[PDB]
Parts: sequence; structure tokens; C-alpha cells
Amino acid sequence: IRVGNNFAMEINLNANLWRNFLYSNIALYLPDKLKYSPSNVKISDNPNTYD
Amino acid sequence: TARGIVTDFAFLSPLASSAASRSSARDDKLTALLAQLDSLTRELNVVSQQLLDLRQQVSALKASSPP
Repeated sequence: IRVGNNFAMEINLNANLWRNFLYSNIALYLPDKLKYSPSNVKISDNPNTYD
Repeated sequence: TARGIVTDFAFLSPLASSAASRSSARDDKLTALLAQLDSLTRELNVVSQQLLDLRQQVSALKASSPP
């Protein structure tokens, strides 16, 4: 028998959805100067490639 | 206005900073030396051309007064 309330976890939903939408559809399109280069991963030296 | 935060993963990557420093040094060398050498070569060419013309005139003047 459980004594007291049941174990549970919390998460804000609307905030998460809005954050996903905003991050994708804006952040992934900022000018490259604000973007950086990752770490320990090879990346094309040509800036115009998809990579 | 002021706009720069791009140094984020530059701080996160010492090798990137070292490569940027080497690139800056190479750019300094290339730009400064090439500009100086080009200006000097231009000046030397102009002076040499004028000097040759003056030498020709002096030779003519020497030839035109046969003491």
C-alpha cells in the first residue's frame, strides 16, 4: 500500500512546445557569425555545403 | 551598439584560438610585406625610368659641346 501521495514528476508542456518551435524555426537560421563550430567533429571547410 | 559573442567555442577550444593567432600572424606578414614590396617596386621602377631618361639627356648634352 502506498502511504501518502504517489510518486510523480513534473514538466511544463506549452513552454516546451513553444521552446522547440522557436529554437528550430528561428535559431537554426541565424547568420553564421553567431553560430560556431562544434568540438571533436570533422566539418567541411567550404561554408556553402550542406555539411 | 556592440555585437560580438562569437568567442564562445573559441574559449571552448584552445586549438581554435592558436590557429586563429597563426592566421592573424600570417595575414599580417602577407598584407604588410606584399603592400610594402609592391609600393617599393613601383617607386623603384618610376625612379629608374626617370634616371634613364635623365642619363640620356646628359649624354646628349655632353656630346653637343665637343671641347
